[PDB]
Amino acid sequence: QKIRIRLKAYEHRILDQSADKIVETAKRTGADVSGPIPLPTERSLYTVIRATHKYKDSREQFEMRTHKRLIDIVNPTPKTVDALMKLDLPSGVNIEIKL
Amino acid sequence: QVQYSGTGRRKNAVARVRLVPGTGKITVNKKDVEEYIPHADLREVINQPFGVTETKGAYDVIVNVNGGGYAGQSGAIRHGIARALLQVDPDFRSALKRAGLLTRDARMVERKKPGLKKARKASQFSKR
Amino acid sequence: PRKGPVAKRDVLPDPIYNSKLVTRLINRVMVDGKRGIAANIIYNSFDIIKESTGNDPLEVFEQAMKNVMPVLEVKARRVGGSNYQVPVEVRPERRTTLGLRWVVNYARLRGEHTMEERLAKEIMDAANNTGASVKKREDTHKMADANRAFAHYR
Amino acid sequence: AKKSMIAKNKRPAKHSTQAYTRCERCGRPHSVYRKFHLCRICFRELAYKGQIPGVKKASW
Amino acid sequence: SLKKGPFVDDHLMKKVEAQQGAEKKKVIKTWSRRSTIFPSFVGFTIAVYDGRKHVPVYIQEDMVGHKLGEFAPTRTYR
Amino acid sequence: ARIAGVDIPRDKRVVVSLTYIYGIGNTTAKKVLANVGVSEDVRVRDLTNEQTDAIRAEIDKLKVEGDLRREVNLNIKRLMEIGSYRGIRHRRGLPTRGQNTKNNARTRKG
RNA sequence: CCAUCAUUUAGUUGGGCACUCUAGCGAGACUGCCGGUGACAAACCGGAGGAAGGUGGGGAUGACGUCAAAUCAUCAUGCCCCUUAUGACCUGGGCUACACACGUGCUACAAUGGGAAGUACAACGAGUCGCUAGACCGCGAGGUCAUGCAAAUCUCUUAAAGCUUCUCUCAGUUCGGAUUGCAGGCUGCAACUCGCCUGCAUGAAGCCGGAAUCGCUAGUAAUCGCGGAUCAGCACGCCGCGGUG
Ligand SMILES: [Zn+2]
Repeated sequence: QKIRIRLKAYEHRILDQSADKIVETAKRTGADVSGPIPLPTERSLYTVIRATHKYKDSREQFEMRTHKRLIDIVNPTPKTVDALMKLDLPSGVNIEIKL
Repeated sequence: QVQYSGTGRRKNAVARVRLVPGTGKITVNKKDVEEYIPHADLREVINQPFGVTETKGAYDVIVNVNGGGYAGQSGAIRHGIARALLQVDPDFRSALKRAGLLTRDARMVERKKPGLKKARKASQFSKR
Repeated sequence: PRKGPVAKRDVLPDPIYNSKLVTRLINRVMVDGKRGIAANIIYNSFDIIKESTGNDPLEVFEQAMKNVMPVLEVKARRVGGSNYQVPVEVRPERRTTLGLRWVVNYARLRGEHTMEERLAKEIMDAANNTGASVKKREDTHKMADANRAFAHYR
Repeated sequence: AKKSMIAKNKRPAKHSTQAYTRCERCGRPHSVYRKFHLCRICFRELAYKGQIPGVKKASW
Repeated sequence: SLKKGPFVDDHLMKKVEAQQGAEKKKVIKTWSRRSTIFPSFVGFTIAVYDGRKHVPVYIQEDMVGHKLGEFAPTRTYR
Repeated sequence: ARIAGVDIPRDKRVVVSLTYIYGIGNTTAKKVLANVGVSEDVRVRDLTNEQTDAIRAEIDKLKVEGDLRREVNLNIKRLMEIGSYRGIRHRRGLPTRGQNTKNNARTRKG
């Protein structure tokens, strides 16, 4: 509703931590923030041969999960915009605010 | 009205079943169970809980099913119908319990391993 | 195996006739896991049995089974470098196993234009002490009760 | 010859269908992943040491 | 299947246009085995490099849609 | 005699018996029988002398005869007498399309 | 997502988070109770309850050592060798050659089948100069105008075996689809040597395979399709997924 967040990360611990940060500092100055809704956690898969020259019949498999989290804000106020676009922690987590 | 709801799972398929007093009939996904699963006789697998306990009518059955194949999502329907019958009267948890009809079948598709043709079939060998 | 004997693989009695024997017969006709085709075949065959000079498909089927199953089978063994064969008894499950196996194998080799025209005809010929299945049983009984010679002290 | 060929790989190609990928640490031309720009067995080497962010060993 | 106009090379077509006037020379020596035989190549004698040498091929009329490489093989069996 | 060239078989439907003339496959028989209006009806050739002449006059507009074998023959003949790489292979019993001859000539060379 | 309500082509729009689902945090399985065997011991056999019972099912995890096993061509590196050439740049040709022998696969030898019409049911994954909705043109592979989407929102994607009708009749055949002729499409500066696909025509061997030999103990074997890494294009190979069983 005319303001909403999106957060991607590789660790759900950091993800939930920052989601609680934003939810708390949002409902401190406003009201009615839709919960941190979870999204379905994309996954990839990489198979590789673990030997430099021969032996195709023995491999090692890797992956990279990407956790997702959604937060929608209802009825912002000329102070929520301020108190939201300023908090920034932590480092390796993607934030994308679309109106 | 009064109604009874249960949830049934089998082999990548999940069903949502509703028991309602009536005259004995079942419709699934807005079609008739004679047409939705018209295979041969899987219906006689579905109507087994009514056959063993709460013998045998009369409830119209309304189900919402999605996932798996035609033979998985009928064992799932059976699972759900049994759970719903259990909900009606708890005294049924013995006759049903004796004849299976209450457990989830945890027989899923085994995963493929590398270096093998399938989950367990290996390549052809030659001693020389 | 090596550890010791194993279980018996419980079967699920088919709902039409409520008979575990029809279940195993469906399982033996089936090839490649296409089970609905095998079921249609068995049911058309029983319809053909009852419609034409029949009483009930279970009755004539049981009698055909009784006339085909063996009661004395031999086993070719090795001792120390010379091999022979000796008769032995036959436990019950192996009996019905062999019966079903022979009936299906020798109906599959008939030479008509439908598996039903073969199966119904063959188990009718069997319930009247005829057909290569009964002759296979009698070959077995004749091999036994003769090769008891080098079996009398085995 | 593997020092002139890395040089020849980085100059602009003479035709559209003449460019090809190589590894960036080494110059291996076979089996390179084009999300990382790493070959078959530098991936397995930098996955250990936890340098590539994301990637880890999979089991299920 | 170049239904968007068949394919010659500029050097080859330049040379053939240049000789189009009078009676022709056997010295049209090009590598160019990808070019097709346009209906103006008739009567000349093209030299087609086969990876080792320059084989001459005389262009009759029945050869009018094929390529210049179809008349100079490369393998040398028996 | 029978309805084209020689000897369209008996006892079969026309949509299949018409296949037996060199140059008539399966869709061509359909199109020929449809430009007239003849069906199969049922598993026999019990036509009329108007149906035979009907399905006879239209085959004349195609190349279904020993007029086709001539075309194919003289095509391979033109091939092998210019250069020609395809014809050179036609003259050795070897695959003429690029086939990596390790087994793929048992058809082409027996 | 749609159970209690109105509404339309419809979960769509008003409404709701009940159910399914998604994903964080917890519970639950321990021979833990009950009977017998056994040196009363460890352990084994049977029962109750429960979704699950005896390491519930599967993965990752590979000791001291053996074969001077494999790799100076992923990368490094001691010693030796070349240096107006064993270094370097370009076009065209092999790497795809064919009297044959060996290994690993795919398609079949048909009626538990081939052909025509109708009706159904999944899961894992991929996408910005990419995935293409829809409408039209072409018998077809495809083409044109155009639309949504950086994605639980749009697309790839109506899965194939299956089921129901109508045929065909035991034949080298309405089985099989090798090989060859002609005409096209797509990517690419360019498909002769040497690509994939389409249509019409042709229609080979093959009627279940000796000695010998291989895989597999349950959602497994057998059978059926779908996705993506690599990649303009190019898969019967490889890695995964689910259906019938
Ligand atoms: Zn590398």
